[PDB]
Amino acid sequence: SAVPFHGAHQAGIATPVQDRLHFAAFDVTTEDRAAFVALLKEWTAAARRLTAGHAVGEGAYGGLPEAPPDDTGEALGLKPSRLTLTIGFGPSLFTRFGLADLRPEALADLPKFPGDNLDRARSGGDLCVQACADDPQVAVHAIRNLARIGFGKVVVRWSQLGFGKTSSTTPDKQTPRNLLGFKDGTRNIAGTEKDRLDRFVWAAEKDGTPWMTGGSYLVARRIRMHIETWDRASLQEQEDVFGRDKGEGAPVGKAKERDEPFLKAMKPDAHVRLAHPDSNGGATLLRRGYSFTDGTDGLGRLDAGLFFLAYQRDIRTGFVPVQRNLATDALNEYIQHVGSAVFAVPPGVRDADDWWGSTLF
Amino acid sequence: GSAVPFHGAHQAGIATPVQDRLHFAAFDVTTEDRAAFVALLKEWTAAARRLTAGHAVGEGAYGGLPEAPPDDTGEALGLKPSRLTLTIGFGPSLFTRFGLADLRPEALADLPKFPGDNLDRARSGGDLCVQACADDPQVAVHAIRNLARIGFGKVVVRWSQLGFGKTSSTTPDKQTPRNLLGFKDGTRNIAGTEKDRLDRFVWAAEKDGTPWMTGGSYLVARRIRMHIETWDRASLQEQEDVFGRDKGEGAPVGKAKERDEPFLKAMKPDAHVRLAHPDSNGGATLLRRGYSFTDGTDGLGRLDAGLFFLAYQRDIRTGFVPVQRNLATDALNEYIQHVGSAVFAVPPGVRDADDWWGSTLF
Ligand code: HEM
Ligand code: HEM
Repeated sequence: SAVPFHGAHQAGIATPVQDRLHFAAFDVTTEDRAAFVALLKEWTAAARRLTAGHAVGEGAYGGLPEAPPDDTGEALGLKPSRLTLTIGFGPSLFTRFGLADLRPEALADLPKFPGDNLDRARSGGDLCVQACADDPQVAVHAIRNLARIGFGKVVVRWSQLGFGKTSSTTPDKQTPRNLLGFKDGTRNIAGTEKDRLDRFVWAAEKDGTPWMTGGSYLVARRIRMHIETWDRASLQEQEDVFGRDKGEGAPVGKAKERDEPFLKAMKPDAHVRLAHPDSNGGATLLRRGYSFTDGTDGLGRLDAGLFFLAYQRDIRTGFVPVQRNLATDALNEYIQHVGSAVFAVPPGVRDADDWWGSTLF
Repeated sequence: GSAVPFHGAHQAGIATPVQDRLHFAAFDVTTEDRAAFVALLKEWTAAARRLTAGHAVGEGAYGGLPEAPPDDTGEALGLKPSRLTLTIGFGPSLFTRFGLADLRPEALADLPKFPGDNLDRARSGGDLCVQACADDPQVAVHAIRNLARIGFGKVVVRWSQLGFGKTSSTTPDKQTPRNLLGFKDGTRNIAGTEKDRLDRFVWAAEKDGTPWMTGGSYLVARRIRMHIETWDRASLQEQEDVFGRDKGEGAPVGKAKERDEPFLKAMKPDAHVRLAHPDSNGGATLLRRGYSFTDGTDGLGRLDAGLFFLAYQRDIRTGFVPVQRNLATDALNEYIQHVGSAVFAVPPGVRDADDWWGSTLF
């Protein structure tokens, strides 16, 4: 029903993946360090209430008639819904408050990549809040109300709703399918592998930035799918793109989805073969992305795709090498990166006295 | 996760209990060949039968001819029906084609201008629509996508709307949802079991004057933006005066329970419930079935939220038109703006495995 908010790491990275996503990036409007820290403390107090399913402050109602309610109220009567709130700090934050020398070296700016068509307005951001929950209205309410508490100190830069499986009807032991119809998530880091989390995901003290110990680095890519084109490709082109069959998700030449792949039996530019850690010196990622469908553009086409999210111990040794290796991906015919951002995700809130970003400020 | 039956005297997705998710699509017809269009309708009915039962369209999502693209795009494979319903409607601009002029119902009236109307002509109108409602949004998207695929060349998508969450109720025995303004929405609606209220207020009847419409309904859709910034700085008393009900329980002003009957004269003269209530509109009654939406930011540092409002009624001229006309002085107007609009005639149900969408019209 609820995920614990306190811990060594922030929840919502290695904790079980919830049904829905509302991702928002904020820009900071204050120059005042104190004002900003005060906001971080207020945000943490509100996150505590929200993740336990209570209203922020003095509730959505029953207060002074002459005052606006503390909480906007649209979550009353709903359950915590495994809601998690994960905050991240973007590179541009460290140009404020005199933090320029505390920017972690692992929070590297992404290269320009072949094919990039990055929409400036839907990229970047001084900080982000990732709201995950099984009920989309719980997630929205959270973002809605943090934006409200921050008004005059932050604004919403861009926002993205997303969805994965629906846990009210499908088994937790069944891989969800992306909007291209293929199983997505088969060969991923799972939250149970604390050994691979420690090696590939969490910032370690001796990494170079002590305030980030227990943190992680997040890469967000908004990836449009050319759906009508994909849907016109033969079943064989589709399976050739990935190196797995569509019905079962088995690596080509194999029988069950979870059979370990034989890379030489795949086409040289098949996605799985180019993404595999064996093709990238061991580089391994934790994918935690969500599908999106926003509507339709002015040409009739479905404005849909994958809001790709990756956690990694170092952006330099995680996302950049693998993405670089996709230069020739057969899938590139069918997708387009149109938004991008990177964030440093601080360690967890240890107890009821701690706050978001305490190690940095 | 059960299925909702597709056959009936009426189309599902109207009096049916309100599912969590919506994907709504308006289509324009790009063929002039009437026989082309009827075959479309027949092929779509057959896909619909599979889709509502949790089955793949045509010959399935895989295991077909390798050189050929699959019949079903496959992103619903291994998912339950999820109470998917598919409801089709014909917009007034459709009867300009195929020699249907004299068949347009009288009850499908174009809507007049309303004060404050700021209607985007792109996200308005449509030759026909499909309302897809499901508890899983992947299921709802998959249906729309596949329907539009089957219709490549005979129809294209003029505009769509996804509702991430319901703000309506047809089952008063279950909790009333809240809209993005924080109020319960749907308390005094028409319930799917109130058959006599549905017959009186929702289903078109034979003597109404358009026979092929017997058993159908008429749909009004309004895309309504909410000025949430303005709303969120209003006092709690102001928010309660706008509606006539308190925020917490959702009870009419001065009473204690959500479902106690509102006593209209204790509400402000311009309170929403006071003005929308049937007794203020000579009995006019609507079946509300709308959904919340949010379409990113506004590029001004704020979230972009609204309500995709849908009303089914027996006659547009006696349902939505008079009630919306009485809302000219509604206190709510200060916080909302109508920015999209369309009306549709929703035909009778597909009666059996041999029938098809629109058979009574064609
Ligand atoms: C629209 C965008 C994308 C789609 C539809 C897609 C799809 C898939 C599919 C179907 C699989 C096989 C099942 C699985 O293990 O998840 C896969 C695997 C994988 N993908 Fe992607 N992908 C996309 C973008 C990316 C990007 C941008 C990256 C990295 C920058 C990436 C990295 C990986 C990795 C590391 C694997 C696991 C490979 C293995 O170890 O077997 N993917 N992807
Ligand atoms: C953003 C726009 C709107 C919002 C937020 C909203 C909200 C509400 C709320 C909170 C109620 C009271 C609870 C209930 O009984 O359902 C209500 C009732 C009602 N509304 Fe609205 N509403 C909106 C637009 C409209 C429109 C456009 C119409 C008709 C054109 C309408 C017609 C009604 C009716 C008929 C009732 C039932 C009143 C009764 O008989 O007691 N509403 N609405």
